[PDB]
Amino acid sequence: KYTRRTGRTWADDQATYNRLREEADAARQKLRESGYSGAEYDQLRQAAFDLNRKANQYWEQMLSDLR
Amino acid sequence: DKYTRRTGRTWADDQATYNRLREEADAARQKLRESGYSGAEYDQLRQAAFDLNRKANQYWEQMLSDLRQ
Amino acid sequence: KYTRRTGRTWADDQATYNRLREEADAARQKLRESGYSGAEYDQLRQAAFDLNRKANQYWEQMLSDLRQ
Amino acid sequence: TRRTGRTWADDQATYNRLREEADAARQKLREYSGAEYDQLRQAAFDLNRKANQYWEQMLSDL
Repeated sequence: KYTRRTGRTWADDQATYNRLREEADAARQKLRESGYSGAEYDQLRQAAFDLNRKANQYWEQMLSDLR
Repeated sequence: DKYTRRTGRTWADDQATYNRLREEADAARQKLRESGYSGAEYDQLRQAAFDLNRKANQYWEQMLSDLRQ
Repeated sequence: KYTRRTGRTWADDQATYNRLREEADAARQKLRESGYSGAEYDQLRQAAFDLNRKANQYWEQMLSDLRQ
Repeated sequence: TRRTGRTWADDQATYNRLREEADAARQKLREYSGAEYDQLRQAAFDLNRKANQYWEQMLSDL
């Protein structure tokens, strides 16, 4: 019954989650590298916060679409 | 180095902790998808999955916050 | 005489049996109103069966305990 | 529900009967001679088994 919401199956959505989760973790990983300016570092954190929110929201959307 | 200074924990250890929380949230959602429950019991399993995921998400976000400030 | 044999009054055992009977009946009813499926349906159904057996055996023990 | 044509409500009526008759049978032993008492016990056991089997068949038909 999950398939009804958008036409996609669970497996369709697992590929999106993987994608989104990987990009957020990659963005956080950047802040472990040395060399950036304070301004650059600030922006990278914001980007990591933004991308994690998207990935987490997608996970919670999948959970809620189960009923 | 800076992370361990700020938190008292190593990135490696916190990554392992987060991984355990991630897996437990994921296993709870998988149990819901597998569940023949309905009504209040489905709800409770669903709320449990939500709560565990939030615990895992908040840990990731604290780790991100602890990269400098 | 029932009290001499069992240590319990008939009235007390009737109330004990009534509780076991109601819980058995509530569980079967829960299965009927539930929209459960699969293993969770099988489990609730097994639970209802198990509680009924407990209520049924209590009734049968009270019957056995009526003597002379 | 489709298994005999009767509804749950039809079967509830039967269960009430069987349970009531078995309970009345057991109650007769709360009032006979030796083997006459044993007879009433065997009847009580027989009728309880019928009522229990009927409850379990209603559960299994759900």
